[PDB]
Amino acid sequence: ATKAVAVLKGDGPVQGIINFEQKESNGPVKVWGSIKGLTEGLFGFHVHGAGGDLGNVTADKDGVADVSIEDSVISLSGDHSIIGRTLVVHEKAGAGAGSRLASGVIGIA
Repeated sequence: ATKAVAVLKGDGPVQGIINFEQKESNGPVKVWGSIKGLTEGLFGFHVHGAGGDLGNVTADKDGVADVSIEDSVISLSGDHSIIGRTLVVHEKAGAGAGSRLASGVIGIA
C-alpha cells in the first residue's frame, strides 16, 4: 500500500487532517479524516489543479466535520499522482465555490 496525509492549516480556526490510503497502485484511494474549527455549514475539499472538488462535507454544531470516501479517479502514484499537490478546504460546497479556509500539501507516510 501507499499512504499519505495532508495536514490542513490556515490563519483562522480551521484545521484538519486528511488521510489517503491506496491498497494497490491500480486500485481506488480511500480518503478519510476530519476538520475542526468550522462554523456549522457545508464545505468542500479540492486538490490544486483538479477542476472539481474531491468531495464535500457538512459540519457539526461543534464546528467538526468527518470525511470518509472512495475515489477511483485519483491515485497516489503514477505521473498523475496527487502526492505533493495541495489539498484545500473551502467555503460553500463546489469546485470554485468559496473562499479558502485551510490547506496542506499531501505528503507521503
